[PDB]
Amino acid sequence: SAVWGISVYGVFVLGFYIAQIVFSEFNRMRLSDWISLRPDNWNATRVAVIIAGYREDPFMFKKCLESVRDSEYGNVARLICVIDGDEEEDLKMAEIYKQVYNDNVKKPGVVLCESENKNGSTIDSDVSKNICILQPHRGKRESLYTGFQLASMDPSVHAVVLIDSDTVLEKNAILEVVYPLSCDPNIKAVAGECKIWNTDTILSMLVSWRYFSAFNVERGAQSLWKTVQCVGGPLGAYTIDIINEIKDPWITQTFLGNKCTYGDNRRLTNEVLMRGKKIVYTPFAVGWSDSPTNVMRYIVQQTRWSKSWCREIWYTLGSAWKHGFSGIYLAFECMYQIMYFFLVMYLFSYIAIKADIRAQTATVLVSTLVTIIKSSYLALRAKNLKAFYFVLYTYVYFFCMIPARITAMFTMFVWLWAKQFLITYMWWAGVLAAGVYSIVDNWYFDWADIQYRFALVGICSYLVFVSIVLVIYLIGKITTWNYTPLQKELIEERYLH
Amino acid sequence: QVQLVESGGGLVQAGGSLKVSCAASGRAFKTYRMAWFRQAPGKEREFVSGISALETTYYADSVKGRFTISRDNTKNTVSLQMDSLKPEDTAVYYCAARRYGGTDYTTTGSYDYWGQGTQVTVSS
Amino acid sequence: QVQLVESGGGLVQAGGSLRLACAASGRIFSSDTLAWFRRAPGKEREFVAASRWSGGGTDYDSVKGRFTFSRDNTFNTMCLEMNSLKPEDTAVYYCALRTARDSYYYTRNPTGYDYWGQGTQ
Ligand SMILES: O=C(O)[C@H]1O[C@H](OP(=O)(O)OP(=O)(O)OC[C@H]2O[C@@H](n3ccc(=O)[nH]c3=O)[C@H](O)[C@@H]2O)[C@H](O)[C@@H](O)[C@@H]1O
Ligand SMILES: CC(C)CCC[C@@H](C)[C@H]1CC[C@H]2[C@@H]3CC=C4C[C@@H](OC(=O)CCC(=O)O)CC[C@]4(C)[C@H]3CC[C@]12C
Ligand SMILES: [Mn+2]
Ligand SMILES: [Mn+2]
Repeated sequence: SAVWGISVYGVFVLGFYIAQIVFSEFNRMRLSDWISLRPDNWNATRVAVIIAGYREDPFMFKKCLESVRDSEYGNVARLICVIDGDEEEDLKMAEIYKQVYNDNVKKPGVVLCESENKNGSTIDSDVSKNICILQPHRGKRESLYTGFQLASMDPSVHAVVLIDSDTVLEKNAILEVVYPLSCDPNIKAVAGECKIWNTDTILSMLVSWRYFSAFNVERGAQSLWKTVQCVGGPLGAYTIDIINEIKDPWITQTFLGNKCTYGDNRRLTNEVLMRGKKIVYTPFAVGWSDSPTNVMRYIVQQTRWSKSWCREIWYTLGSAWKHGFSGIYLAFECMYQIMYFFLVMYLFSYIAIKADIRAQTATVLVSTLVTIIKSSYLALRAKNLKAFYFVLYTYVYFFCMIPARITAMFTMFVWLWAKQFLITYMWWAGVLAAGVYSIVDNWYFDWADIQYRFALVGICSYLVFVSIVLVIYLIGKITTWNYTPLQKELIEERYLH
Repeated sequence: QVQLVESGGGLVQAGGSLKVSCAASGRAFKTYRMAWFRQAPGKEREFVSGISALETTYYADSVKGRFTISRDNTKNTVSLQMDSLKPEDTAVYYCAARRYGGTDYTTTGSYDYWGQGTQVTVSS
Repeated sequence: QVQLVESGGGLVQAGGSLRLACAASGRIFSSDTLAWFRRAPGKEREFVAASRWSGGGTDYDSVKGRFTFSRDNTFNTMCLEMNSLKPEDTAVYYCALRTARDSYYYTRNPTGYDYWGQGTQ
């Protein structure tokens, strides 16, 4: 049964990845075909840029503002900055905004989504001047709603670009993220690429390639059928028409009789999906964000994301009937995402309980081969040799995403720490206990048996491969070869500041 | 550290069947390679059969297809079933167990435990 | 932040071409609007040309065809090439910059340009 299980797991994990690669290539081909027909100096869409932030890094916030102002798009209405502030510690961002754009920081005493008159004209009069609002701290959804209302009060605005306060945009990011809206009339949202620039630590270095894979391959596969499940927070274009009709249900959201304060962009893309509309993904709109370098902060972030995913997967599954064919792909992806977690958990439990050295070695070898193939494709697509670091993302997944998923599932059905990391510590202790039990139960040496020789040689080779990859990473870190070209210049400017 | 107890032997005449067994008392019998030797007339302990901890079976060339070895870790017993016996297949049988060893598994000195032997006779 | 210096002021007897150069010190964003204005003796500042640090090069006024506006972001300078100069086309040429800081709206009003250069010819 071990051979059947391992072969089934390998075919299940691969194959789908190959199909996703093919679909992403087709989506990129279609995007290139659309772009090649674009006229030069095309600015037919009038957009408004909305930025929402809460106590951001003043250096990175200034970099984001300057990257927005240094864009080469010829049709920009104005910049709408919303700060979840109104307090003394939050004027440090208003000062940055005044340094970059102007002294138009309006400070209303009310949150627009909690007032009787939610029209944007209640807190702003002139629609031509770039605006900054210092709103009382409620959340990201409230700041986004205020930005939506300030953008929709201009009758000439057709679309909106949503970026984070730590997102550094390329010069053509806005154009490349708003162009696909004008190709198909049924397209209402576009998702750009998000790239990790602080690839200096090992965790961030692995998360950068996880981001690359998850955006490019997966979102391209989704965009071939125009059913992208989540629009990236750091960069996303929305139609004002869909915004004006999904902003209220998305802001007055209650799940199991309580307010929802996570998955702000996942729920927005969901609301777009459940109305039968289409979302695409463009690899040519690129914005740079960063990743957590600490494991525990990453675990909290992944717990939040897993909570959002658990909340939204049922609505995504239930809204698949109004897409017809190519909505079958959405349901298949949802079922695959559901089944993958249980497949990994069951495989780990079965292999651990039945302490067979052949099964363990075969499983680790198959997993290593699969991630080697995936990293080879990633290196081919990115034209970068550092994409082979992705072979070590299995450790990050096993030790961070499974605890986060289990914690989110348990939450959705001293105590503050026990509600965040108790399950993670239990999982780590269980993995250590399983390893110790296997080592103790398989404590013998027999070089006259070719099966024992095979198992020992395989496990030793896997350990040597992991050590070689780690040594290569350390060498690259010492010489700063792992540094993203944006990271080097960011460090250089921050030194002179 | 396993104590080996023999159980077998009988008045086999010709071409009969006799399943010999060896019971091992210990703690980690699953992590043990068990072999069978015979001290035939002429004091030379030769290899008869063997089974490793991963159920890999080794047989001598003379008795390649005649004998079948099996193990039961639940019962902690190794069994050797004999088919189509020969007059040369008369001897006292010993079961040997080892835990750590190299490529040498046929030599008598490659096993660290030796319980006892049972007499098996063939007539004509 | 930005200092604009003009060069290329010569004498043309209404029968030759001329080139004017504007060099800018300080960071210029791609959303900024750079313009050439004209001020004749006993005359106000009249618009001549404008464009962005990216492209578009519109609003050539009534001198369309004669004058060409070409930028160079690598050298942080731009130029205006003048062809078929006329006796009426003698004045002082000004280099002006407008920031998208307050608003992104495009205007030809000289009051909307917060950075100016020196004279020329
Ligand atoms: O859970 C989510 O939805 C967030 O998950 C991650 O968040 P992380 O990278 O950990 O970064 P944060 O510092 O939370 O950035 C989130 C953005 O929303 C803003 N924010 C955060 C918290 C808050 O209460 N209000 C608020 O406006 C932050 O200033 C920032 O611009 C993603 O990077 C965000 O794009 C996504 O919005
Ligand atoms: C007790 C001590 C001395 C031993 C060390 C702990 C081991 C028992 C752990 C450490 C690494 C673990 C492995 C790390 C990664 C994987 C990948 C995982 O494969 C996947 O499911 C792919 C995940 C993805 O798609 O990213 C299966 C479990 C496995 C083999 C884990 C099995 C248990 C291992 C070998
Ligand atoms: Mn930050
Ligand atoms: Mn962030």
